[PDB]
Amino acid sequence: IHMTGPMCLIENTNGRLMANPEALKILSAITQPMVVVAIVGLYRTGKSYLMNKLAGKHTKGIWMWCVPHPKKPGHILVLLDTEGLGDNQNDSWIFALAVLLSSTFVYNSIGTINQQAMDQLYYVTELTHRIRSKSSPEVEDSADFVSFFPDFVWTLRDFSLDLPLTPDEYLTYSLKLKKGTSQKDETFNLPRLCIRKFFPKKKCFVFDRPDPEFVQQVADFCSYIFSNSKTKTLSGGIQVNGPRLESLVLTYVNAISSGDLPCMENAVLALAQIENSAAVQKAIAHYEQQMGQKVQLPTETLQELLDLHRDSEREAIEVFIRSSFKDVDHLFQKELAAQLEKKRDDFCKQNQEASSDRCSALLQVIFSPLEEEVKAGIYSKPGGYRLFVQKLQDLKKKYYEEPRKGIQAEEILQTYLKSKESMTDAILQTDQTLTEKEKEIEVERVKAESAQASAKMLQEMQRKNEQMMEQKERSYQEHLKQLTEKMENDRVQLLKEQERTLALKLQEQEQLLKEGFQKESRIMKNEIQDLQTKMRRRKACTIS
Ligand SMILES: *C/C=C(\C)CC/C=C(\C)CCC=C(C)C
Repeated sequence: IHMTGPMCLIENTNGRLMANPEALKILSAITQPMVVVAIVGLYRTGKSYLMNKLAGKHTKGIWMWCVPHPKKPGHILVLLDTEGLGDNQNDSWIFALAVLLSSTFVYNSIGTINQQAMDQLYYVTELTHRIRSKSSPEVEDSADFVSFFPDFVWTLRDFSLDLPLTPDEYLTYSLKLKKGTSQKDETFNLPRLCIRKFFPKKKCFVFDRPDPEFVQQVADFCSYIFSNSKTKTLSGGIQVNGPRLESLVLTYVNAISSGDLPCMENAVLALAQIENSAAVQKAIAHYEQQMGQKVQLPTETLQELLDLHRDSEREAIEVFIRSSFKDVDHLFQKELAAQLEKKRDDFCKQNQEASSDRCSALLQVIFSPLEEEVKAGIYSKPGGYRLFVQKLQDLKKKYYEEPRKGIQAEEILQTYLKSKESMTDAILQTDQTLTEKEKEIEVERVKAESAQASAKMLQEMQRKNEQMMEQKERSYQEHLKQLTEKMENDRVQLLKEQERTLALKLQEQEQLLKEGFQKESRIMKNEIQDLQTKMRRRKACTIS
């Protein structure tokens, strides 16, 4: 994707914030990961020039300009521009939204970092009231800000002043706090503490008055943005692309419209709702496909059908596990298991009925010649019983010899062989070539054969009774095995992010202590203690 000019992403019309549904349409189509650079500043600050230079070349709100990334292959550079800041009831909301949506946050101001510049940057002192970190109900929620806030860049335009001092050390010294307790001191320290604690990284660029040395001060700012601005990522390594950014815009803007707080965790869970249900359908579609191309529905045994389900079920779970995240209480995985169980019971009852048709059909083919040779009285005769017993067994052999009958072959036949039991005993009793005590022996031999066969059917209806419950356990163990490995990867990734956060907090805490601010160091030490406790957490399995 390569838009020629910026399009309004969020409009500030009527005191309302609305996401331009056209802008979301373009976002949904972008599949590549995104580096989101937000350029923020009061109106007529010169942001439009940085916006055009990063791209490679109204009415209030946030404007978006997505061009391909110049120095990262296969990535999209998303430029966000705040239009109309300081002209005012939604100004602070636009500042907050630019923090939530960007991976690098560029604040642009004119002149130097004095009292007027800090007063104009009053939005940072309201982020505690505009942004929420955690969804769930003694440290502040804003202590989590540093773990997902963007890098901070403060560009100073028309910086007519001599630094020896680097632009970065100028920022560092400017953010040093004042000692004292009067409120001009607390007013002085509040935006500086906010910048130092909420953003993981700080950078400063100074620009002369606009020129070939204004052009390569700009060119070095762009190259720093191109080399150092990271992919927009949500907690858990989720790389934000088009549809995922659209998810964020909608969640945050709808939360503001409702009078609620845009909450980073709520946005992640709302996005997980979308992709997890899509993961379930992708999992099912893979199951149906690998199954329809692997089962021919007179299965020889039941275990042949259960093994095809088991192997198809394993891959479907693999599909879902790969495409899912934040499956709180495993609701979507349990939903996938329910649908896979429903599919398994449908393949089974269609399996047995394809067998109860292949065999019931071949009874009318094999045994109806004999059935109507009995009709014409062909066996009603001296010696007719032995001729009948012999031909019935030849037919029974021809029945067992047919290729693939299924799991119903014995039940269908033994039901028919007893359908004609009295018809056979009539042939036996009227045969005049047989002893009447040899008639005795044969009535015993037949009812022993019937009782033996009628017991092995009940023995098989038990073996299949228990193959089903047995496979129900491997299914469960397969879900358990794959979820366990998924939950460990997520924990290892969450721990990697928390160690990074722990290092940034420890660095800022003792820096505060070194500068002599025991109160602020004490607060940060509690944030560290709260974070180290959280790092020891392990998510549980919802079994019942
Ligand atoms: C550690 C996780 C456990 C013990 C739960 C794993 C089970 C599911 C997820 C549910 C899927 C399995 C069935 C519905 C039988």
